[PDB]
Amino acid sequence: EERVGDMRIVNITFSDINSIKNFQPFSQYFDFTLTGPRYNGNIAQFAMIWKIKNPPHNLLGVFFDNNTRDDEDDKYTLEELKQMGNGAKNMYIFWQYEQK
Amino acid sequence: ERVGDMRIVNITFSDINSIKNFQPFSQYFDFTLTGPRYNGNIAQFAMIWKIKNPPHNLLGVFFDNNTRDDEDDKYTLEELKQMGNGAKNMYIFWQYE
Amino acid sequence: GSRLCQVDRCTVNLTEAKQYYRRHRVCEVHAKASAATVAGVRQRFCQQCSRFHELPEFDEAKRSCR
Ligand SMILES: [Zn+2]
Ligand SMILES: [Zn+2]
Repeated sequence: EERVGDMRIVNITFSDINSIKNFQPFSQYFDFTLTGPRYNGNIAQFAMIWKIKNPPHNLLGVFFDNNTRDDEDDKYTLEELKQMGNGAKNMYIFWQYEQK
Repeated sequence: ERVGDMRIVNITFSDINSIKNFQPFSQYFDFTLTGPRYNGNIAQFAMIWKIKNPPHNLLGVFFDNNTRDDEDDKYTLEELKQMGNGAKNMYIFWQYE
Repeated sequence: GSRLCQVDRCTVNLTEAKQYYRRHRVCEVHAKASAATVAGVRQRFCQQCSRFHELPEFDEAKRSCR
C-alpha cells in the first residue's frame, strides 16, 4: 500500500481523467479512448490498456514505470497488481478525488 | 490520520497547477505566495500563513472550519495537527516525488 | 500490408484495434503467441521491446528478450 520491496506505491489524485491529459510525462502512457481504469503490461505509449478487475469506483489507472507483467482484462484486482511490479521501482496509481 | 474528531486527509498532486481545477480547494489557496501556507479561518484565499520548517513537497494545509492562531513561521505541520480547533477536516496537500 | 498484423499468415486488420496494437502492427493474439512466423522465420513478440525477435533471443518460457 506504500512500498512492496523495492517498489514505491504513489497515489496521485486528480479532479478528473481530463486533468491527467496535462500530466507529463505520464499522459502518453494512458489510452484516453478507453473506458474503465487500466494498467500497463510494459513501457510503450498508450500501453495502459488492461482492464483492472473490480476496480474502486474512483480509480482512474495504474502505471508501472518499468519491466513487464501479465497482461489481461478483468483478471487482476488493484491489490493483486501491487504484487506484480516485477522489478518496477514505482507504481503510480491515479485517483479521482471525491468529497466525503 | 485522526486527531479526535478531526480527519487528517493527505492528498498528493501532480503539481501545484493541478490544484487550480480542484473545487473547493482552489479558491482557498493563494497562488501568488510561494512556500506552503495554512489558513487561520474560512475565507477565499485564506491559506496565507507560512508553515514553519515545512517538509519537502508540502504544498499547503486547509482546515475546513473554525479559526486558529494566524501567524508566519510559528507552527510546524505537526503542531498544526493539534490546531483544528473544531475543524472537521484538515487537508494536507503534497507534491508527488 | 500497412494496416494488417505483420505475422506472415495473419490478415487481421488493425485500423480498429487499440493504438498500442496498430502502432506495433500486431494483433492481440499474435502479441501473446508463443511463436509466429514473421518475415519467414519463427519469432515471438517481445513484451519489453514491443517487437518480434527470433526465438533464440528469449530464455526459457520468457516473453521478453534477455
Ligand atoms: Zn496477427
Ligand atoms: Zn526485446
